[PDB]
Amino acid sequence: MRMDEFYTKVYDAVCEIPYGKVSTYGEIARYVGMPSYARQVGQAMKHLHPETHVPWHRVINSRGTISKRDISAGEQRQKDRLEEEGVEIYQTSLGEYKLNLPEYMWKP
DNA sequence: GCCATGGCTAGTA
DNA sequence: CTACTAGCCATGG
Repeated sequence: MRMDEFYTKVYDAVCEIPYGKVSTYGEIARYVGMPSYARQVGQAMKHLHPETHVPWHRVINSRGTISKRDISAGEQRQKDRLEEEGVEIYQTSLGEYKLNLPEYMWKP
């Protein structure tokens, strides 16, 4: 399965997720049948054009945190796009962001 | 061939 | 609960 294919398959999927609900890199990685590949899922979400009509924000790590991203300081962007979804978000004095996973976790 | 680098994850302290 | 190691694997220099 050549890249671009995979790239599509993933996208088709993140359009599948419902408002408010969410998934992780781990999970989409296996959903499309390519489990060893979340790494390449962050990868796919990075490759997105910002004014995309895709729930790029509804995908976090398995720890149920927001990931770093660096070259988009406004990784923060991902948060508020989600409070615009009814999801309560906090942190630690580690000052990350976290959430009640098995609640909002997208169970298909 | 080499390395290093990511929006990762799971295991094990 | 954090904290660190190992694997993981595309992309680019």
